[PDB]
Amino acid sequence: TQLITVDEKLDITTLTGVPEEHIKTRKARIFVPARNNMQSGVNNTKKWKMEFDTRERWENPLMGWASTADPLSNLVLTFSTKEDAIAFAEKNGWSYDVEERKVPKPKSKSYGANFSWNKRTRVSTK
Amino acid sequence: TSVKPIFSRDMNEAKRRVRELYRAWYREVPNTVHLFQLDISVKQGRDKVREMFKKNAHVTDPRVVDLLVIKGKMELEETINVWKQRTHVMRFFHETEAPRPKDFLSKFYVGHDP
Amino acid sequence: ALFVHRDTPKNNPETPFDFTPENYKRIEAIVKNYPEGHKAAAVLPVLDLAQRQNGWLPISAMNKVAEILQVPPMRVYEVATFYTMYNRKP
Amino acid sequence: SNLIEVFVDGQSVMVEPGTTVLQACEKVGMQIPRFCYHERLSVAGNCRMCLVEIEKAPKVVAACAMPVMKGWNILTNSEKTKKAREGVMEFLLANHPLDCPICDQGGECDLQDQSMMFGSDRSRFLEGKRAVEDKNIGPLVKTIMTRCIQCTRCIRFASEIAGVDDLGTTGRGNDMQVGTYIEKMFMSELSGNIIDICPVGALTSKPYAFTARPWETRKTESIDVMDAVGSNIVVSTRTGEVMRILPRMHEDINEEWISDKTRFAYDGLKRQRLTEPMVRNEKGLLTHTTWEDALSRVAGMLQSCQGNDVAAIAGGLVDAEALIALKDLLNRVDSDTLCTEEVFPTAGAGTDLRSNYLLNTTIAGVEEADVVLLVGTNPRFEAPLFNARIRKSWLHNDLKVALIGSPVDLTYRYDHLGDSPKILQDIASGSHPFSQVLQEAKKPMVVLGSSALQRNDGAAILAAVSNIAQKIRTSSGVTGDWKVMNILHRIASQVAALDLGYKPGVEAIRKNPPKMLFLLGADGGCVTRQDLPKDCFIVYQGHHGDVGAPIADVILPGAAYTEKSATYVNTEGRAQQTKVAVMPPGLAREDWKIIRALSEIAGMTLPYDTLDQVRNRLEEVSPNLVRYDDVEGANYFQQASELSKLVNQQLLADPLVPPQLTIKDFYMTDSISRASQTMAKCVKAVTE
Amino acid sequence: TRPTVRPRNDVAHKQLSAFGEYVAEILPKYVQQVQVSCFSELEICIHPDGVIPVLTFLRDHSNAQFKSLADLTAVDIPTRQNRFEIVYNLLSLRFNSRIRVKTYTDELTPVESSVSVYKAANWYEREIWDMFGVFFANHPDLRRILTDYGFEGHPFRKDFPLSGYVELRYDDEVKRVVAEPVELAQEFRKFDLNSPWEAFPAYRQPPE
Amino acid sequence: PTVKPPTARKFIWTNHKFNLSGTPQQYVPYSTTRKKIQEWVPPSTPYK
Amino acid sequence: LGLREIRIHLCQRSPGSQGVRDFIEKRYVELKKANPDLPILIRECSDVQPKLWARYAFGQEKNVSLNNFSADQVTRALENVLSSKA
Amino acid sequence: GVRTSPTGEKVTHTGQVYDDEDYRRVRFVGRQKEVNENFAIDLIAEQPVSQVGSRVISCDGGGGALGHPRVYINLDKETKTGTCGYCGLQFRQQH
Ligand code: SF4
Ligand code: SF4
Ligand code: FES
Ligand SMILES: [K+]
Ligand SMILES: [Zn+2]
Repeated sequence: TQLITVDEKLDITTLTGVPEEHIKTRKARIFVPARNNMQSGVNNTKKWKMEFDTRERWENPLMGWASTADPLSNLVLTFSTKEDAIAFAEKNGWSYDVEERKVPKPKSKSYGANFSWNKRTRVSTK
Repeated sequence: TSVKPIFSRDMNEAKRRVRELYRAWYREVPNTVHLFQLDISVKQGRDKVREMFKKNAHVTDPRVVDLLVIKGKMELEETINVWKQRTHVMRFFHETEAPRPKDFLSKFYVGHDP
Repeated sequence: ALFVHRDTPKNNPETPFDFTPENYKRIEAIVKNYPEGHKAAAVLPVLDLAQRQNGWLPISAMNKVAEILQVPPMRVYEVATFYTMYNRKP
Repeated sequence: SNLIEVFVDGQSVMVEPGTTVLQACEKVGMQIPRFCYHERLSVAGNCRMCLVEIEKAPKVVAACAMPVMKGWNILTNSEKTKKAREGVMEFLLANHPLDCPICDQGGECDLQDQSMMFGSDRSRFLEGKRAVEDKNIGPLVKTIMTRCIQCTRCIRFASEIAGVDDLGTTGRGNDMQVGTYIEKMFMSELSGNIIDICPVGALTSKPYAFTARPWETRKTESIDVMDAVGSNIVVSTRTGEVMRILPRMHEDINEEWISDKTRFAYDGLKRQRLTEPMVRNEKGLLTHTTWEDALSRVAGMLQSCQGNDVAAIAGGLVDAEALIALKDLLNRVDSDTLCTEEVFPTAGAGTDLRSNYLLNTTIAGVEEADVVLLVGTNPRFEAPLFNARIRKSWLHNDLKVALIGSPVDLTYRYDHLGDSPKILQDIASGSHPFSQVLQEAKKPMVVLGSSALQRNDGAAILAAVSNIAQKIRTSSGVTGDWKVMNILHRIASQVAALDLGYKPGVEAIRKNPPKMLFLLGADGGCVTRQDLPKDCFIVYQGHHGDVGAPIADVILPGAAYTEKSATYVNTEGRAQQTKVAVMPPGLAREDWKIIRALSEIAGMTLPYDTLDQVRNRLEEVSPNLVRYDDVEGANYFQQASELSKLVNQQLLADPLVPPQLTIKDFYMTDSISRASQTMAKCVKAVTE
Repeated sequence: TRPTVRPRNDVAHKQLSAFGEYVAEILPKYVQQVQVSCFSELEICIHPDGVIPVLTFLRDHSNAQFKSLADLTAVDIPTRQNRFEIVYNLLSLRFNSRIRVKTYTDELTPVESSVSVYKAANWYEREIWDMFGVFFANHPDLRRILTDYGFEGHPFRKDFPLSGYVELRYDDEVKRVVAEPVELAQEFRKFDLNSPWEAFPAYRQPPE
Repeated sequence: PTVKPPTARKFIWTNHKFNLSGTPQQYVPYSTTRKKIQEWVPPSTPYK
Repeated sequence: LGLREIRIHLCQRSPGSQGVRDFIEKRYVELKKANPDLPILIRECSDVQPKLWARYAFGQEKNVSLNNFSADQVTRALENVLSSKA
Repeated sequence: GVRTSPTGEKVTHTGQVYDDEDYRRVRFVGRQKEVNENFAIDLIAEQPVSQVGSRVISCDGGGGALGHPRVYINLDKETKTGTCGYCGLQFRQQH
């Protein structure tokens, strides 16, 4: 045989050493990051990301630095699909929420439309 | 759904290993309080043993509780052999940590955390 | 030699410019050479007509050509700074 | 299908006829480099960075402009495509200034990034570079025109989307410059978006100037609350401080643009802030105190109240969580008097059916319409990207727009019908010329402004507009999927407050005045202490001390929209959620946390502890408040219209004047914008 | 492409491709992929049931003689359902060559310990227990090797934070070094560095 | 520096100082930025 | 002490909401004319089951599942709500 | 160009000074607040404006490779001088 059947839901929260405060109070966010509108490139909108809810950052009394108490503050996980991220969030007991991938819709472009006979889509300058 | 086991075929052998591990910790605790010269009692250390076992009592997967028995035996092996110091044994007892606010109201008073 | 306008007292949007009425009849003849709906095509002759009356183009001739042809003023400033004949200094 | 087959590097792809080369390469996941191409602007073709080899053709083609012919093999990575890209990048960088350290675009520069990815590693330009005179186009856009690469996205945005026609090119050749040619100030409601699409640092943000840098910023995705459009934004922070607000692309809302209030009112989010709880002392002054003292002094008054003794005014920026928190808290004292500042008429169906207070078509449905009728609104400033979508439908679909109201500038041409509301009866009776225009149309769209509903005859105006919409829809050739009746809102808290069953307007408070009044961010000045009895216990809960906080007895410092995860519903019914970007300053807290802690002090503890349980309650009152980025269809226009025919409210003789006529009145509407120094510079710039 | 480009070694590429075919056809029971990189390194991606049959073969076959275990590694790739990638690096001193034997596991599936093939692995996969939580069955003394004795979690997992969850300080009250939930006076500043433009079109993945 | 003197600048210290640690003339660190969030100052007049 | 609001949740397209839909197309209007100062909030949603929330004095809420009901059954449940007033 | 708050504390070239009711002045009690007294905004304003006969000038900060990257400053505006974005040296077209 050398194989057993486990029909249970996969849960490894007792094995990952994570304190319970950072399991049952954190909200994982599964999302494709939006394209930076400073730029036209789309190579950052290719993958799924799991981030967490941001916690308190306060002013260090000595230097004014951003002191934190959140260990999961810098934790960004990268996934190829949505279902991989959902399986990884459910595997670790993180309550998550999922945004859908927003693609730009197919535009209808025409350089000749800049110079129409009767339509408003004429350019007045070029 | 057909996975490879670690030690236990199902939950019965797994609970047997859990039960032997609890026996070994219960036997070890007075020696731990003696040779580390802890400032706790044997009743208190055995209550911490029972707390660490009953924390993981909700698990229904044989492989997960196999790995929990493996890691508990590693903790016990590091305690019987004097590999931990007194500090590592007393990290189970969060003595210097202030008590956290448990209700809604005092968590509202002290900060932003849910 | 510059392509930005700075308001001087002799070149400002209140420098007096207006076409003569015979120049308005000439502008009507210019606008009738183009299809209805493309009155903007008469920017280059009428603006040159504004140079043939005044000798050069203050920025009220540009504004008058923009106003009587109902085009934006920037669309006249582009024509006045693109073409080397429009004298933007006297 | 009539799809033609083309090849990108040998990979077959089936494209619609008219598709450009760049879009055909986009369909296989390749991104051709570009500087002047933008998918929401017209095709320019004047940077030549997108030049790509079609094989068996001895000339590269501008992929942004060239349509694919059937059978082309687009060589996106052949040798002469790469030589074209390096040559064009060499000419772009020949006269470009060595400003990359002192430039705000550094790190997020298209020119830097595709110089790294597609151009040479070094220079052959042994000459002197040109230097362009800077321009002054306002307090929002810093202008350093030496960095300009003449891509004309300025001009195509200002002409085609903002509809302004003030930017242009003067000169000729290498001396050609971008600007207004005069000292003219480019102040649109969409003027800051030219900061976004400028690929170089020639146009930068003057408020954001020099403060941060893109790699060190954290990007929280969130929702605008400055209007009821519900623009998706990126709040970019750095070390716990909000640095700037960028747009997120959402095709159905704000395509990738935001308004200038959305972009620049974030510096009002750090002035005038309520950080600590305040109570009145023995001398009548607001003094700082603890949360225990403030919540005890509010709960001791709330326990003495019952019935109509306690009321509530919700403000313009309040999330739905605090709305249902305060509703359940006042329902425990048996008080239904929970009101909004913005009046919606409760005549007929009222807020019962969702259809008679939504933008029922969509923001996207404006692209499907062919006649848009606007009544009593100035949608340019009340909802600037709803107006931007109207202008896009105007420009591309040949949309016919009409307006009933004052002849405002909407950045396009409309058929001004007149400012009298009696025209709403002349179209409904069919004696008006535009009535047949509405009848013969196939996708008509009648939008009523919610600012016109602030008039005393708002029920009569809503009845007339619904009468027109049901005259069209039930008689003419409207299919039934198409929604005609639409209401445009201006307040982010309004639609979530109407879905939760508040009573819109403060008629329920002026009728019987309470001895205790809650103000969730109520800074509209609607109900002052001249309206209340002698000693009303006014509790202000909010994030700014603007209007309602100087008259309060106890102040409860709340979270702003960047400081809490918070459900807001736009004018089309789409529920959305912000995320936490920074935390509230000082002892300030999240709003429903404050209301729930008050309910635990008052001994009427609400049945929720965390945000998910608040949202379970929020689903219990209306389950569309937990279905995010989802417009739910609202039926039953017939039944709301049959209820609207009952009471015959009389139309007044006052003409429809929106409260916002010029750009002067655009920049300050709420407590965040009035506390902004950037908005003050905008107002001072447009008034002079 | 003479001065600045790395010169391609075609002879070693051909020889490693041929030996990869050799291993793939001697051991079809376990070998899943065979690949050779452009810088001429051979990867043999196998099924985890064949850790002992493959690695003994490469240790003992007269045309392999990979008598040296250079390195043993795990790689955590969380988007894979078998998120841990166990990487063996072998050296043949006889044939002057290196091979890479890659396999997979998740948190709950034990890998068979390769201490019976290479004793070198005795600490290495022990490190893989300490850093990743990959269990190795029939290991002689499997325990932690690098983390502190009371350490909870496995640090080189990628869902594990850069700082831990606890930090130590000396406490004068209990006269003891104590562990407390971690607070940093300056948070580690996350830098989003990735350019939005594609760098390597040879590695472009096909779209959905 | 008797042969090759250093390049004179007006901002260079004319008086060199040794290691001042452990003295009242020592460096004490502080944040050099101003205040981020402004607080709402309530009105000093009564409200009735 | 008395009823305060009525909430009717329903789908637009699910068949289980069908009678609830048939309750609103015919019998809502003369309902609303009979109770002009009572908020009867109709909330359509995507895939919800039909439901009738009654809120009474002091925040008490009763809950009646209107799933798969005919319009007469919806009418009888709603008039039980209007006549009970607990 | 240093000045002093009413608490007796020096105000930096940034403008940082603690409030009177701020406790964090206790770190300078028995010690000193270290400020730099050569304010760069006052030192660059002492530099005389360079009169040049060209329309565009180049500036590298002086020293060639020891300065900043060489930029090109336009001088068409006679209302305003043209300032180096790195070094702050300002220029005027003498015509
Ligand atoms: S626009 Fe880009 S390339 Fe030009 S100076 Fe700024 S960062 Fe450098
Ligand atoms: S300023 Fe920017 S957007 Fe405008 S033309 Fe120049 S490079 Fe293009
Ligand atoms: S992108 Fe096609 S030429 Fe500018
Ligand atoms: K820019
Ligand atoms: Zn310089």
